[PDB]
Amino acid sequence: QFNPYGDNGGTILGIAGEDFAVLAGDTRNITDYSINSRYEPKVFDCGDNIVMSANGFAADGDALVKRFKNSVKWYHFDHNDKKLSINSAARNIQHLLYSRRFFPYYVYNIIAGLDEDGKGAVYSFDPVGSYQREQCRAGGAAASLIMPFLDNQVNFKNQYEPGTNGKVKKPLKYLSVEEVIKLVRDSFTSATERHIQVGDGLEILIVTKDGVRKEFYELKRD
Amino acid sequence: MDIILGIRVQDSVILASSKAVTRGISVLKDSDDKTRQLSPHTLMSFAGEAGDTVQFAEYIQANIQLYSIREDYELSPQAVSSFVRQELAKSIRSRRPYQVNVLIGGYDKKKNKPELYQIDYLGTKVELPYGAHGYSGFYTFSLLDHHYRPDMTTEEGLDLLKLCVQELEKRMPMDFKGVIVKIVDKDGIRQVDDF
Amino acid sequence: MDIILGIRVQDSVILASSKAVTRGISVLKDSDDKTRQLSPHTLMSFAGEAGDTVQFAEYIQANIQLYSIREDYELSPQAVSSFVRQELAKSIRSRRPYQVNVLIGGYDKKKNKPELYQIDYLGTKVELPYGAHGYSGFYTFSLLDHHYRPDMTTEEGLDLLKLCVQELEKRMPMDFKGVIVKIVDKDGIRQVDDF
Amino acid sequence: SDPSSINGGIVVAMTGKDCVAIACDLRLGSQSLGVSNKFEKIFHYGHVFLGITGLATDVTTLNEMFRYKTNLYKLKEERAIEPETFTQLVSSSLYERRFGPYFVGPVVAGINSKSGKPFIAGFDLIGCIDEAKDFIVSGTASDQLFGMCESLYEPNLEPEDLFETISQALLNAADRDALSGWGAVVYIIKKDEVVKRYLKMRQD
Amino acid sequence: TTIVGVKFNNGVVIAADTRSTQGPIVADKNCAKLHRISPKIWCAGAGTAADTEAVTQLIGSNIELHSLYTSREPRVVSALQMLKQHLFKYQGHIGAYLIVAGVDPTGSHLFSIHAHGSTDVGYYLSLGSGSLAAMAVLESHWKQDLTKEEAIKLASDAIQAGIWNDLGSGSNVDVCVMEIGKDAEYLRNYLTPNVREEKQKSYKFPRGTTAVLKESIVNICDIQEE
Amino acid sequence: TQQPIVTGTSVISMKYDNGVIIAADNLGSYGSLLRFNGVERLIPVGDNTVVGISGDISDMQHIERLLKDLVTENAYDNPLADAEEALEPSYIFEYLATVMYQRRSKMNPLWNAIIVAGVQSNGDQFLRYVNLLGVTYSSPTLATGFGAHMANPLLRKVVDRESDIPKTTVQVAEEAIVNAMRVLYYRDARSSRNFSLAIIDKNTGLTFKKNLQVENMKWDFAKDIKGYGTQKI
Amino acid sequence: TSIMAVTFKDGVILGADSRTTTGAYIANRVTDKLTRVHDKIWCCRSGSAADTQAIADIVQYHLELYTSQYGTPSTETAASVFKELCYENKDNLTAGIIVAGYDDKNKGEVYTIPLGGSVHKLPYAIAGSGSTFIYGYCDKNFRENMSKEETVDFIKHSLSQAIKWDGSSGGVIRMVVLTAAGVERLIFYPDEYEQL
Amino acid sequence: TSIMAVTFKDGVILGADSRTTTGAYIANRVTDKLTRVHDKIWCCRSGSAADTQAIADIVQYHLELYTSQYGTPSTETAASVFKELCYENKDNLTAGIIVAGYDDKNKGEVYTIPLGGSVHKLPYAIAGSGSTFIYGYCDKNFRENMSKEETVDFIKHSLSQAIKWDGSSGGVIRMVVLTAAGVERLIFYPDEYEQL
Amino acid sequence: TTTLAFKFQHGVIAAVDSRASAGSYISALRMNKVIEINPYLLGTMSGCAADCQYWERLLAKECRLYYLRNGERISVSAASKLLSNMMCQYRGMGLSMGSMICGWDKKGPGLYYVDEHGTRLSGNMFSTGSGNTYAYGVLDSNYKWDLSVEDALYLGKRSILAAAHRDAYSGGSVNLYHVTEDGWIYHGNHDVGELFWKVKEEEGSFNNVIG
Ligand SMILES: *[C@@](C)(CO)[C@](*)(O)[C@H](Cc1ccccc1)NC(=O)[C@H](Cc1ccc(OC)cc1)NC(=O)[C@@H](C)NC(=O)C1=CC2=CCC=CC2=C1C
Ligand SMILES: [Mg+2]
Ligand SMILES: [Mg+2]
Ligand SMILES: [Mg+2]
Ligand SMILES: [Mg+2]
Ligand SMILES: [Mg+2]
Repeated sequence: QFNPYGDNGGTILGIAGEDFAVLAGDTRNITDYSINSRYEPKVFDCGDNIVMSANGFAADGDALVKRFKNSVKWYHFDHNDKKLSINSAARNIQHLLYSRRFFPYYVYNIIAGLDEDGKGAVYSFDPVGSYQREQCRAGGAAASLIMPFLDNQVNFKNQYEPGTNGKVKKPLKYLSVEEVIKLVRDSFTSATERHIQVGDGLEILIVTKDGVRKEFYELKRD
Repeated sequence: MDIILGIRVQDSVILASSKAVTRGISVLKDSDDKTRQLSPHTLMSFAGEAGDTVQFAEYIQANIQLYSIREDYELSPQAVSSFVRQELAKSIRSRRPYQVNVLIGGYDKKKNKPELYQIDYLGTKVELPYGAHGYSGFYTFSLLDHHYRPDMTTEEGLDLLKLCVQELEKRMPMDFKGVIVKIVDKDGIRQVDDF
Repeated sequence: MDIILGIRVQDSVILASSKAVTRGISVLKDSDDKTRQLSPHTLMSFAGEAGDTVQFAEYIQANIQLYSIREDYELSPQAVSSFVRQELAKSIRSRRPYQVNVLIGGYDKKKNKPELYQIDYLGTKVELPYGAHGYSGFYTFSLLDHHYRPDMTTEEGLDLLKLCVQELEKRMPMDFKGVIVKIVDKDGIRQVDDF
Repeated sequence: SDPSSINGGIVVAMTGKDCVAIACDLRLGSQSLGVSNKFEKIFHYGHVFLGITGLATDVTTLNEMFRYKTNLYKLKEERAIEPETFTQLVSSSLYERRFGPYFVGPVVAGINSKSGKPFIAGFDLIGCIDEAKDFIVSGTASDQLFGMCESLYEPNLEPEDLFETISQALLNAADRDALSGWGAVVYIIKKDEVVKRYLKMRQD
Repeated sequence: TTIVGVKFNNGVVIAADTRSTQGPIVADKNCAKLHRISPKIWCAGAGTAADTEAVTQLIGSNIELHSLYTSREPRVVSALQMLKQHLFKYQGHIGAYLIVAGVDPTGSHLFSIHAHGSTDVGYYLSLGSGSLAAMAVLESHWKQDLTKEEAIKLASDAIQAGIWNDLGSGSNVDVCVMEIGKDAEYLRNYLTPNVREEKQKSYKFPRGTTAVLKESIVNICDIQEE
Repeated sequence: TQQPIVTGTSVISMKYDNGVIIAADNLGSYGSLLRFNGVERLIPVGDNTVVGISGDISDMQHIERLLKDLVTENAYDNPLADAEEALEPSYIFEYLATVMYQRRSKMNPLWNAIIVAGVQSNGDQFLRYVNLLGVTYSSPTLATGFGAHMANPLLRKVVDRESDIPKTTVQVAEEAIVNAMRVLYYRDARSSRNFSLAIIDKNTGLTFKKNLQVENMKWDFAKDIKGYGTQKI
Repeated sequence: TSIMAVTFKDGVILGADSRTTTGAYIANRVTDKLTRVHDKIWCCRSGSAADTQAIADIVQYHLELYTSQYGTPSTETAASVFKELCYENKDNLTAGIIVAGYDDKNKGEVYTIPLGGSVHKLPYAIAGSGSTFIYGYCDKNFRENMSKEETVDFIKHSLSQAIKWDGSSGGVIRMVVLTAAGVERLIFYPDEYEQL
Repeated sequence: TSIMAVTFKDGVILGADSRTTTGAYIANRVTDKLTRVHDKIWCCRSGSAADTQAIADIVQYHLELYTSQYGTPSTETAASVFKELCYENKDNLTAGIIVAGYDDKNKGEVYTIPLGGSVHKLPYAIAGSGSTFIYGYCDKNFRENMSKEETVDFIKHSLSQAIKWDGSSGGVIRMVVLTAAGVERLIFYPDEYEQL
Repeated sequence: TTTLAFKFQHGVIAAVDSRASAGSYISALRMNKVIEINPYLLGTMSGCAADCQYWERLLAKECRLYYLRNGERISVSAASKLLSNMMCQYRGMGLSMGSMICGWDKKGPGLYYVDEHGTRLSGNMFSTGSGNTYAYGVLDSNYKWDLSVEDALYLGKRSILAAAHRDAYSGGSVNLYHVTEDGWIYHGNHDVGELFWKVKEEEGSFNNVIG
C-alpha cells in the first residue's frame, strides 16, 4: 500500500529576544538510515522581515513555505504594498494548514520576526493549524532533547537564588543576541551527539530592525 | 440516550424518559428533557446516538410546525407517525444514517382517542397500548402484560408507570437518574413535576 | 466487581465496598460483601473479574489462617500485604492470571498504628493514607486530597467517606447499590450496619 | 498497554571527582492517574546503589531479588559486593528471562571500595550493559534526560557541584514529561559518606 | 553498527564502530563491539546487543572448558559450529549476527554467522546497518595477498564509510589483529575522528540554585560494635 | 494506489569542476526475472540536461513523453527556443517535481525516483533529486535505490563537500562513477553489466555514451573458497 | 539459486551458481553450494541456508557413523537419511536438496528431494529459483550416457541461462565430478559462460 | 497460457496454445487466443480473458475508425492504442498482450505490453504462464532473419515445451503467419508436437 | 486538559488549565484555552487544539456578523447553536472539540456545553477534559448559588488545581475569567507549581504531599 508521508528528520529552534529573534535549523536531510544531503537549507527568508521553517516531511514543508511566500506576494498586490505583520502572517498560516485538516501537512512550523512594537517574536504551529506566540521553541526530531534545556537556560525554570533556599526565584533577565547564539550552538551540538538524524551543519537566521542576517556553523558528520 | 417508556390509557398517553446524559465516564447532566412537542396534541420522545437524537427531533418538529402554519390545521398522530417513519426509512439507506429511536404520543381530536406509536431507527412502526426502546422493554413488559387494562385512568397509568421505573431502578446496572413524565390528552400536553 | 475504597485515620482503617453483582444485563444481588477477614486485625477487600476475586481472597485467607495456627501468632499487616503482592506478581506471568485488585486494611498491634495497602492485579503495592481501585479514584481523590488529615477520628473518617460515596453516586453512570463499610482498629473488625 | 510506560518514572546517574550521584522521581501512576508520590526507585545493597524504572511490580520484585542474592553473596564471600560485579549479576539475572522479561530499565551506581574508582552502568530490559563514563539515563523521559545531561554535564565535578547539575537535569526533564515528577530524590555518594536529598518541585 | 572482517597474508583482522542506539537516540558513544571468545578468537556482533554478548560469553565459556579437556588450543570452527547449532535451535529468536575471526593451529579463519544458524566463508565480510557502505569500500580496494598494514587500513576505511554514511553507525573505530604465531593485539579506539568540540558556555550552577526539602545521612556501613 | 511491475534499479550521479555526470544500467526487471535487457533510463532534454529515472518503467515512459511534449511546447511562438529561452535543467526539474507531488497528493503516484542533471545558462552545475512522494534534495553526489547505500559512500570520498568540486576533474569523476557501477553489479541482484553514461560539460557540451560494460572484475579468489565452515575439499 | 546434478557414462556431475541474496542485496557472491556428506556423495542445497546446512551436517554425521559400523553407504541410503529429516520436520523446514553420488556397483545416481520430503530418483535433476527458466532447454538437450566433456558443457550452458534470467542466481559456476578416478572440482567464471 | 510472436525474413508469425482454465478445470481446450485487430495486425492475449477481450474489441474499433480517416495504421500505432488502455486502466486490469503486424515499409514488427502498461519493441516475444519454462530454450535457439519454415519449427518446438511443463497450457498449437502474400492460419495437433 | 465553568448569583466563572500533550511529552506549558469571542462571550477549549482554535474563531466571525446585521449582540443560546451546527456538518469526519460557551445576555448569565457530536446542553455547571472528574469532586461539594465573587473565583481556581495535581495531562497554569453584565473580566495566569505550595500551606490540604 502507498504511504504518502515520509520523515526527512532535522530539527529547528526559534528564540525571541527583546529587540531581535533567531530561527535556526540543521542542514541535514535523511530517509531511514541514509543521508540525502549534508546541506539542504530548511529556514527561509519569506519577506517582510519574516523567517520560516517547516520541519518534518520535506515535500509538505516545501509546499507550505512556497504557499506562504505566495500569500505574502498577493498581500502586497491586494493591500497597497502594506507590510505583513508577524501576527497577521501567523493567522494566515493557520488557515493554510487547516485547509488540509483531512490530509495534513506533516510538518511542525515555526516563524520568527518582530512585532509591531519592535519586540522579538516567535510563533509556533502544530501540523493542523493550532498556533501561539512563544518566547522559546524547539521543533522536529530532537525537540524533546532541547526544549527542557531552554526551559532551564532561557526561562530559568527550577533555578532559585542561592541562600534563600527555594523561596525566591531567579529573576527573568533578557538575553543578548550573542548569549542566545551560544545557547543555540550548544543546543545543536548536544542534539548532534545524541540524535542520529541531527548533524552536518547549522544555519541560523537572525532578525533585527536592520534586516535578516545569516550565520553558518559546521556540525559532526557521523 | 438510555430509557424511554410509553403507555396509552383510556383518555391519554403518558411518556416517561430518563434524565441522564453521559460523556466518557462522567454524568454531565441529570435533568435532561428527551422530548419535543411536535404539535399541541402530539409529543415525541427520543433515544439513540449522541447528537443525532436532538437534531432529528428538531428537524421533525420544524416540518410539522411548518405544516400546521401552511394549512392552519393539526395533523393526526397517525399522519405524523407515518411522516416520521418515512424519514427514518429514508435515513437508514443514507451515507450516514440517523441513529434515533422514538415514541410518538398523541391525542386524536377527531376520533377522541389517545394513540401511541413506537418507531425504531430502521423505520419500523407499530401502534401499541404500551411501548419502550432498547433494553427497557426486557424489564418492564412483564409488568405491563400483567397489570395493563385499556379502561385505566390517568392516575392508574401513572401508578403502573411508577412500578415499571422501580423495577428498572432495581435490576438495571445503569443509573439513569430518574424520569421526566409527560401526559398527552384532549386538553394538550402537561408535565408531572413530582415523580 | 466495581468500587472499593479505603481510608486510614488516626487509630483505625475504614474500608468501603459496593454491594452490586451483575450478570448480563441483570443485577443478581444488591447486598454482596466484597471482603474477607484474613486475621482478627487484618481485613482485605477485593475487586476484579468474575469468580477470580472470591477464589483468590479465600486462597489468601486460608494461607494466613494456616500461618496463624502454625505459629500461634498474627502476622503484621505489612507481612500479609507482602505475601499477597508476591502471589499476584507470581500470578501475572502464569498461563491464566488472576484478575484481582485488593485493598488490605490492618491494625498493627506491635506498633499501635493503622495501615492501608493498595495492591493491583500486577502486584503493584503502595502504602497510602487513602486508596481506591479502577475508576473510583478519579471521582474521590480530589475530595480526599482536600479534606484528609492524619489526626482524623473514626467518625470524621466516616463523614469524609460519605461525601466520597455521594460524589460517586452523582457522577458515576453505573449504579453500584451503595456500600458496606467496615472498620479495623485495636479491638478488631466490625461492620457499620447503617450507612 | 505498553508496560514500560504504565507506571511512569525516571532515573539518572552521574560521575564526578571521587564521587557519584544517582537520582529518581517519586511518581507512581496508572497511566493518567497519579497514585503515589512516595514511590522511591533507588535501592542500595551495601555501598552499591541500584535505580530501576519501568513496570512497578517488576521494580519491587527485582529489588527483593537482588537483596536476596547480595545477602547470600556476602555470607559466602565474607565481603560486600562491588559495583562491577553487581552489574554482571544484574545482566545475568535479566537475560535468564530473555523470552519473558522484566519490563525495567536498571541503573547501577557506586564506588569500588578497593580502587576508589567511581562507577555507573545502565541496562536494557534484557541485560545489555551500557558502561558509560559520564552519565546514564532511564525512564519515560529518557530523551529529555539525554538532552539535559549532554548539555549540562562536564567531567570532574565536585560533590556539591555535581548535586546541582544532576538535580537540574532531572527536574527540567521531569517537567516536560507527563508521567514523571511528583517529587524527587538525589543521592550523593563518596567513598565513606552518602547524603540523600529530597528536592522541591512542582506537583502537577 | 558497522563491522568488518578482512583476511591477509599471515592472519586476519576485524574492526567495528563504537555507536550503540535505542532507536534514533545514541545510548553509548563509545561502545565496545569487539568481543573475545578465546585469546586468539575474536568476534563482533550486530543486531540484538544482549544476544550478541550472551551468546559470545556462553560459547567462550564452553570453548575454554573444551580447551582444558582436550589440552589443545581452541579452533575457530569449534566456536562456529557451537554458535550455529545454538542459534539454529532458537530459530532466529536470538538476534545475533556475528563476524567470527581467529587463528589456531590449523591457520587463519574468517566466518560470518546469522541469527537463524547459517554460516558463510570469505576473505572479506561486513555486517550491520553500515554493511553496504563498508562492502562498497571492500569491493573497491580489496585484493589478494594483502599485508597486515594494508588490511588494517582497508578494515578501518570500511568502518569509516559506515560511520560517515550510515546513521546507525558512528564515533570511533576499534580493531583487533590476529596474526599467526603471535599474540592477538586489540586496538581499542584505533581511530578518533569524532571528538566533540568545546562548548561555548559552562553550565556549572551556583551552589544553592536547587531547592531542597530534607537532608539525611545514609547508613551504608554494617551494624557496629559496642 | 498501485504497485510497480517492470522496474529499473539505481541511478547515480555527481558534480565535477566543469559539469555533472550521470549513469544508469539498461535493465528492466519483472520481479526477480531479468526480463528486458535493452532499456534506456537516461533521457536527454535538449543539449544541456539529462533526466535519469528509476522505478516503474511504464511510468518512466509516461514521463519520457511529458518531457518530449515539453520541448515541443516551449518552441511554440518562441524565436529564442534554441538560445536565451531554451529549456533549463531547473525548469525541467521543477516541472517534474510539481507533477510528482501533485500525483502523490491524489494518492496515484508515479512510482519513480528521478535525478535531473545538467548545466545552466550561467555555467552553474545542476543536480537535484525527486521521487514518488514529491521529496526533493540536492547534493554534490546523488543516487537512487541501492546506489544511495553503496555508490554515495564511494563518490563522497571524491567530493565530500562543496569545496571539493573545483578540485575534481572529469577523468577522476568518470572513473569514480564507473567503479561505482561495477560495485553495484557485484552486489545488486536487480542490476546488469550493460549501462549508459552521460556527461554534461559547460565547455564540451553533452556527451552520451551507450553500450558500456562493467570490466576489470575480480572473481579469481572464488576458486579457493570451499564449503560453509568445516569442509576442506 | 540454480542447482543441478546430471548422470553420465563415467559417473555423475553436480553443478551450481554462487549467489546468496537477502532480498535484492547479494550477501555472498562466491558461495559454495556443493556440499560433501561423504567421500563420493555430495548434495546441492536450495531453500533456507540455515535449514539446509543444519540438515547436511546431521546427514554427514549419520553417514560417518554408518561407515564406522557397516562400511561405505549407498547413494540411496544417503538420500533416505535426507528424506527422513526433510519429511518428518516438513512443518519447520524449507529445504530443497539434490543428492548425487558414485558407487562402483550402482555407478552414478541422482535423487531429488523437494519441499514436502518426497524422493525421486532421476537421470538428471534441476532445482532452485532459476531452474524454472531451463526446464525446456534441459529437456531438449539432455541425453543418457554422455561423455564427461559433453556433460560439463550441458551443465555450463544450462546454468548460464538460469543465471541470465534469474536475479537470485549468478556469480561463478561451480561443479563437482564424481567418478571412479576420484573427485574433481571445477569452476567457470562470468567472462567464460556469459558469452555462450 | 503460452503465447509468442516471432519476426523473420518475410514477416512475422504469432503462436499460441488453446487451453483455458478455471482453476484446474479446463473450461475450453480449443480456445483461439490469436485475435485480429486489423487485416495484418494481430495480438496474443494473456491474463483476464474478460479484460483482454474487452481491450482488443476497443482497439479493433479504434483502428477501424483510424483506417476510415487516415488509411492503414502502423503496428506501432496499434501497440500505442493497446498501451494507452492498459496503462491508464492498470488498477482495474490484468492483461498481458503481445502485438504483431506486417507493413510493406516496416515489414514484421513485434511489441510486448506486460502488466504495468509499458511497451517494448522486440525481435521476438514470449508471454503467459508457460513462457517461464522456455526463456532459456528460446534465447539459445532464436536467430534473426529465419525462413518461414525455420520460424514455424522454432515456435512449434518452443510451445511444445511450454505445454509440456505448464498445466495451464495445452491443447492444439495455433499459428498465424503475416507476410506480403497475405494471412495464413496454421494448426498443429498433440500427436505431432508431443513427440518432438 | 481540564476546563470548568459555572453560573452563580454574580454571573459565571470560567477556569481552565494550560497544558498541551503529544503522547507522554508535554508540548506546551502555557497554552490559552479560552477565546474571547466578544466582550460578553467566552469559549473554553478541550480536545484537538487545532479544531478548537479554528472553529471557535470561525464562530466569532459569525457572531460578529450577527451584530452588524441586527445591530444587537447575539445571545449565548444562539451562539452555542451556531457552533453545534458547524459540528453537525463535519459529523463523523473525526473532529475532537469539547467547549463551554459562557456569557451574559438579556436572559441573564448563560452557559452551554457543546461537543463534536453536536451535543448542546444548557446547565449551571460543566467541566470537560481528561481531568474533569477531579474538578467535579471539588465543585459539587463546595458550589452554591449564593457564592461571593471572591469565593467563586477561588473555587474554580482550586478545582483546576485538584485536577492538575492528579491528572498527568493537566497542569502548567490556571487562567481565570469572571463574566458580568458589563462583560468578562480576566483574573490572571496562576502557575500551578507556586499555587500548589501556597494552597497547601494556607488551606492545610494535600497533607499526604511533603513540602
Ligand atoms: C488536555 C491537555 C488533554 O490532553 C487538553 O485537552 C488540551 C486542550 C487544548 C490544548 C491547547 C489548546 C487548546 C486546547 N489538548 C491537547 O493538548 C491535545 C490532546 C489531544 C491530542 C490528540 C488528539 O487527537 C485525538 C486530541 C487531543 N493535544 C494536541 O492537540 C496536540 C496535537 N498539540 C500539540 O502537540 C501541539 C504542539 C504545539 C506546538 C506549538 C503550538 C501548539 C502546539 C500544539 C497544540
Ligand atoms: Mg553515522
Ligand atoms: Mg420498533
Ligand atoms: Mg498533572
Ligand atoms: Mg543473474
Ligand atoms: Mg499441459
